[PDB]
Amino acid sequence: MKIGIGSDHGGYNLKREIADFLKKRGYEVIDFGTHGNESVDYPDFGLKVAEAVKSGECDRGIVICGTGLGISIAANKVPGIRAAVCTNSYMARMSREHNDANILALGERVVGLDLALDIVDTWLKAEFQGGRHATRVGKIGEIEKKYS
Amino acid sequence: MKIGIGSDHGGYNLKREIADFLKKRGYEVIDFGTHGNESVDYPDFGLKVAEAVKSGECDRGIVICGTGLGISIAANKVPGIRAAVCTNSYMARMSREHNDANILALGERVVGLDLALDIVDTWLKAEFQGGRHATRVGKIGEIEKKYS
Ligand SMILES: O=C[C@H](O)[C@H](O)[C@H](O)COP(=O)(O)O
Ligand SMILES: O=C[C@H](O)[C@H](O)[C@H](O)COP(=O)(O)O
Repeated sequence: MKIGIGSDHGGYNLKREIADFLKKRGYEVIDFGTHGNESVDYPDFGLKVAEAVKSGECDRGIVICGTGLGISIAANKVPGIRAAVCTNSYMARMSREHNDANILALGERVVGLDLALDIVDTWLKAEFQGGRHATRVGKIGEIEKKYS
Repeated sequence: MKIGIGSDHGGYNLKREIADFLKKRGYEVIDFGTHGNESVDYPDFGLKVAEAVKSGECDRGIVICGTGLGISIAANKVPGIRAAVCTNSYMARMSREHNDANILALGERVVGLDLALDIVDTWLKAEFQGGRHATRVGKIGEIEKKYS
């Protein structure tokens, strides 16, 4: 599958590691930037990844900033996007199983590298469980329709 | 300040503990439910808290589900809402300082009680730092205006 990835300067180094991780595993990676350590604004890169996932240009996306919070909040503003900030593999599994998340958000200043690779591996392998969880994802779509 | 609180059945027991906690500290708490352990849909309660914060009926809100993820994704679909799933006090502090979060999301199946009270104590005390962080919050507002 095609994984879009994006970060601010706060998640740039962890993004470099995950892009490498994913390519080694034979995923196609689209890197939406940022492309160095200079200060940039996490909403710009959250948006590029979220719109790539929404357009079907990427199948899913991973967004990284210092904590994961800002970039995931920004990505969740896009209708049809469910971005999950995960700090352990349990949350990552559940974000796929229950929330059908199509963006994984991570925080480079919170999770160390090997932990974050473990979360990514879990998230990429977990599967949506449907049922009552589809009903709940629909109700998330209803909120989007209300404020649309 | 007036704190709105809400959960599904997955965050109901932790909600009870936090409501008690906040009252002992002299916060006015508005409990949006749910009001027992029967299975319910986290988007309904994320929405109620988010709309209370948005109307000014509550100053800030706390939403709880099994992981915090579904309920905070739902809350983040409301314009003007910035809901932060935090699993430690550092993320809670940053969600205020940097993201000016007006909703704290927690996961009852992820954080134990005393940890979760520590995160809430931190979040309620932390202050927005403005500056470049206000510029970035504005860009989240721009995504909202785009998809409005
Ligand atoms: O959620 C926002 C992210 O954590 C950022 O990477 C962080 O706010 C940027 O902080 P600073 O401007 O001090 O690098
Ligand atoms: O993010 C969704 C929350 O984790 C819920 O509390 C959880 O999905 C509900 O799971 P179940 O229906 O098995 O109680």
